[PDB]
Amino acid sequence: AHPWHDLEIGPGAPQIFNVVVEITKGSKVKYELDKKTGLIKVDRILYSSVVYPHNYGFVPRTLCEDNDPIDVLVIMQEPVLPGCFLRARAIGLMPMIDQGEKDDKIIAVCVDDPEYKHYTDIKELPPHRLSEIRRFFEDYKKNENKEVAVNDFLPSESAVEAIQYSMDLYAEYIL
Amino acid sequence: AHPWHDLEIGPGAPQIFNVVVEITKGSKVKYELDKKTGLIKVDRILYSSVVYPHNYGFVPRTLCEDNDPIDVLVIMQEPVLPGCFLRARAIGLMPMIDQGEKDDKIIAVCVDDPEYKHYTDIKELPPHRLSEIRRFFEDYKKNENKEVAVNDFLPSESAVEAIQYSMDLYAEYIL
Amino acid sequence: AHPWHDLEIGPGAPQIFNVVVEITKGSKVKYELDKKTGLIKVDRILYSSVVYPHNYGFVPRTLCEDNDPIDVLVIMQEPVLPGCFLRARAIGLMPMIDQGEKDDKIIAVCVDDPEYKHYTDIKELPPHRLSEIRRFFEDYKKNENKEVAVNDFLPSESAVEAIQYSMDLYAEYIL
Ligand code: NA
Ligand code: NA
Ligand code: NA
Repeated sequence: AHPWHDLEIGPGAPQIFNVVVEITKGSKVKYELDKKTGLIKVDRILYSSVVYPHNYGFVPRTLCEDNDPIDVLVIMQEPVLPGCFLRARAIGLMPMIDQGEKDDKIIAVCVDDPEYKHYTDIKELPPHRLSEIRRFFEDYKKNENKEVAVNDFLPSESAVEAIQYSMDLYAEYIL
Repeated sequence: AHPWHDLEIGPGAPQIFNVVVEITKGSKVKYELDKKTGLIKVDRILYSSVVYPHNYGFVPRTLCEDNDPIDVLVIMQEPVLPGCFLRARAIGLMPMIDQGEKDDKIIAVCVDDPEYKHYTDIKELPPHRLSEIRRFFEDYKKNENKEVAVNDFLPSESAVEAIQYSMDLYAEYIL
Repeated sequence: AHPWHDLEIGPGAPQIFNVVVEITKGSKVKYELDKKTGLIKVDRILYSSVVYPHNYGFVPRTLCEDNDPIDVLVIMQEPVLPGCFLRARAIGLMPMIDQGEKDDKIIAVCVDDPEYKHYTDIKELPPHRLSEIRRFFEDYKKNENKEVAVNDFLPSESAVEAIQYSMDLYAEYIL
């Protein structure tokens, strides 16, 4: 199965959904889904001594402006390997601009992680969590001479709305 | 190739067989094969501070009561990544009951691991190995309020018999 | 997609090419591509207390004497997981004989690794790098009672030529 096209989004979508992990928490390797083959590829090694603050990936059968599936940061107890998928719930939305282009990130938790599965909204997290996440996106491409503007975090409902828009766009795209 | 259906069991089956690893030795992540897609998914993060004592997975083209392929714990020098497969020999059988349902585990070694490949039966292992394995299955779901009864370990021939029954059942299932 | 047949070699071939990683830097597990299924398998655990000095893999849609795709060692800042691919440039060739049979290795860098991407030829590397690599291949099968002769390293152009010969051979093979 191709992890973008062939993996279902999950019965609970847009609220609860499968996430295919591309990058493990703690990684300095920016892996990404290769859209054509469905394999995981090295996009680059990060240009700064920074690491992903959480497991990171995309939602199957979704589609955004940048012509990729929608991006998700998944907060949980443990690192998850690239190419594996998990079930997550959206708890917040982080709007950002990358080189003048819209690139929002979904903040999620894994609903099968007994520590984090009860979380419904980013306001419940230690405020520091959010601070670190924001800083990561402001920093991670700085040494590439690329500009990344991150805006104020938004509530779980803003993220569910984004996930829905992305499901609709994928559906129109499939022909 | 789908790792359950498309990977051969191996010429030496039931004695020697391919094992597709789902969980790496030392992991607190309970990954499993997603039957529909053939991808590896996060079933859950374990509810206790316990880790898998050995690499863990399933045998291709086999089928048991729980409608999964037969489970295998593979004892060897090194951790093996989820989604990769290896060649193993069955050396013992661990019968257990999980929530009133039969769920036996095969104890195996990797025949391509120069340290362990000579082993033919679990009686050769340090007795502690077996003690730890048993305890792991008695403990690992305890914090989920689920009951796991493990019985006395059985010899290599009992495991080969189980593997055979599971090959037969898979064959009847494929239609 | 099957990582040998279905992944493109890359527009820049023979100079720049996709590499599918089989073994991570630091590993004592000799994983290899299973040609039939496209899955990653444990060929063996190394018989010595040695580890791969760099990420290691093969080039898609190529073919050599041993009927495998051409082998590549990729020098970079970070470990890369088996089954993922990256873009590399060939910077040198290491000729060797394994049990009386030709088995040359390509020395490459990852062109998406900001530290190493500028390298064009092995003469630029610390001489020790090359010394360690050579020794690894002379040592890694010694405890299997197998003989491995490694010869003097050769320049980037010798490696590009090898990659080209291997692309031609693959093309003739596909029927
Ligand atoms: Na994106
Ligand atoms: Na089972
Ligand atoms: Na080779």
